[PDB]
This record gives sequence, C-alpha cells and structure tokens, in this order.
Amino acid sequence: TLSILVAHDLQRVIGFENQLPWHLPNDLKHVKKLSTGHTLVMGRKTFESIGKPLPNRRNVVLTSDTSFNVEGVDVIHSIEDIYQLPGHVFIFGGQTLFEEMIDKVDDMYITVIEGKFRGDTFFPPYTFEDWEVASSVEGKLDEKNTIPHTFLHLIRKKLVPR
Ligand SMILES: NC(=O)c1ccc[n+]([C@@H]2O[C@H](COP(=O)([O-])OP(=O)(O)OC[C@H]3O[C@@H](n4cnc5c(N)ncnc54)[C@H](OP(=O)(O)O)[C@@H]3O)[C@@H](O)[C@H]2O)c1
Ligand SMILES: COc1ccc([C@H]2c3cc(OC)c(OC)cc3CNN2C(=O)CCc2cc(Cc3cnc(N)nc3N)cc(OC)c2OC)cc1
Repeated sequence: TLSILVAHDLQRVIGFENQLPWHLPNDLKHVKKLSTGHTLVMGRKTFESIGKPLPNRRNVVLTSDTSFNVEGVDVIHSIEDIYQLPGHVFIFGGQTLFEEMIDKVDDMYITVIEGKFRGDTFFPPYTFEDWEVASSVEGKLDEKNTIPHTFLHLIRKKLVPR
C-alpha cells in the first residue's frame, strides 16, 4: 500500500526556504503516529531539512547522488525503486516527489493547515471530484497549537461508466 503524507495550507503551500512554514506540534505527532513502524520515502532536500532520519521507521531517501550514504538511511536512485519497497510506504515529500507520485498513490493523508502562509514549494492541485473523503477530523487547538487544521484521509475514486 502506497500513500502520500503531507501538510499543506489553504493555497497548497507545503514549504518555505526548505522548512515548514508553520509551527504545529500536533501535526508532527500526527506524522509520528501514522508512519511509525512503516516506511518513509523522501527527496534529498526534504531529508536535509530534517537533517537526521526519523526514529523507529525505515527512512528512504531518493537522490541522484551516488555518493549519498547516511547512517540510518536507505538510498534509492529512481522512482521505480519505490515500488519494490515492502509494507506501508508513505511518500513524505517534498514538492518534486509529490508531483511525481500523486497520480500513483492509493490514498493521501493530508493535514490542511487552515491558513495562508508564504511559501516557495507547493503540493500539486487535486480535486475532491477525484478523491473520496474517508475521514475528516478537526485538530484540537491549544496555546501551543494555535493554527486551525484538519486531518483528511483521502482515497482515490474508481472511474466507472455513468
Ligand atoms: N508536508 C509538508 O508540508 C512537507 C513535507 C515534506 C517536505 N516539505 C517541504 O518541501 C520542500 C522541498 O521540496 P523540493 O521539491 O524542493 O525537494 P524534495 O522533493 O524534498 O527533494 C528534491 C530532490 O529529490 C531528488 N529526487 C527527486 N526525484 C528524483 C528522481 N526521480 N530521481 C532521482 N532523484 C530524485 C533530487 O535530489 P538530488 O538533487 O540530490 O538528485 C531532487 O533534487 C521543503 O521546503 C520542505 O520544507 C513539506
Ligand atoms: C512536538 O511533537 C513532536 C515533535 C517532533 C517530532 C519528530 C519526531 C521525534 C521522534 O523522536 C522522539 C520520533 O520518534 C518516533 C518521531 C518523530 C516524528 N516527526 N518528527 C520530526 O521532527 C519530523 C518533522 C518534519 C516533517 C516533515 C514532512 C511532513 C510534515 N507534516 C506532514 N503532515 N507530513 C509530512 N510529510 C517535514 C519537515 O521539514 C521539512 C519536518 O521537520 C520540521 C514528533 C513529535
């Protein structure tokens, strides 16, 4: 099973200057809960943004750099390699990988950041015409989590004759 895992704002911004534009602890907890025990596939720039592999899960980094070899990270050099990874694979970012994989994945776990941030990287456009909302859950707010956000689980709709 192959899934997208992403947070994007009301304009589909996902990043600014190789960082998340928002500070939202709850969403990182969301990521931790969904991806723990499973596999993360991310592009080279996304990895360097995090700097280290995330614990208790397989970290896979896609890069053309044959010299890439980081402790705790498996490396792949093409998209085709993704499909031979076992278990639940989460496409973890960033913009380039999302663009390459949005037409290939079974489902998407999207955190809609209900605000407008300055960004320089975006999630590709998509329509709910093509995706069923398996679940939609408002994130709870507090003094440490102040930006409204909604957790979506979207599943690709089957094309049928009507
Ligand atoms: N949910 C979120 O909000 C979220 C999640 C993740 C990341 N982000 C953000 O996304 C932004 C980064 O996105 P990005 O598009 O600039 O970078 P990216 O997708 O993380 O990394 C791009 C790099 O991935 C490698 N790559 C991608 N496709 C490849 C292929 N087919 N074959 C070989 N290598 C491939 C290349 O690395 P080489 O150049 O080394 O070959 C490419 O330069 C950051 O701002 C980050 O904050 C946001
Ligand atoms: C306050 O609660 C926290 C704070 C930090 C974390 C820690 C953490 C620390 C751990 O060890 C204790 C651990 O072990 C199990 C697991 C985890 C899990 N994630 N963590 C991170 O640092 C990664 C955060 C992060 C993600 C993404 C991608 C992403 C973003 N969002 C969406 N929706 N999709 C996504 N593809 C991009 C980032 O930059 C570009 C980034 O860096 C800020 C966990 C919980």
